Amino acid sequence: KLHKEPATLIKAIDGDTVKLMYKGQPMTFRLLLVDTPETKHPKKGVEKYGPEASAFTKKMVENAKKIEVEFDKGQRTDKYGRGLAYIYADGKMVNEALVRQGLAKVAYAYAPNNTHEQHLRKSEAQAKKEKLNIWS
Repeated sequence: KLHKEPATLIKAIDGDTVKLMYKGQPMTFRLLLVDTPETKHPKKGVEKYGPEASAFTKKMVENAKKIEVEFDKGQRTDKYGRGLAYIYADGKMVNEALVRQGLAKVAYAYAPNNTHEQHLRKSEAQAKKEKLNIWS
């Protein structure tokens, strides 16, 4: 079973990346299962809807009174040392909120880190049907 743990916002970095205080140590978190247009993309820099996605994530975590991180079942850090998790702001999953708004696509999932994949894909299908942002 997945478990939610408390954390404290330090700084929102990009639409798919936020730095948090987790267990007394500052750490960069990469949002599991979602790909957002980037503003700090290593090859393109700023893509379309990139500023929109970053703003959405930033506002969501900054306005939250309780932030929680939920690791999946596989590895918990990627090769760059970023934690891999589902992030919740006052009980709402940021990863899902971005996909539901058409500000993120569901990324290629790798078991065992794919527990909420079907949930996310369902929100993505709804965002496509509504032709929101990325899907218009």
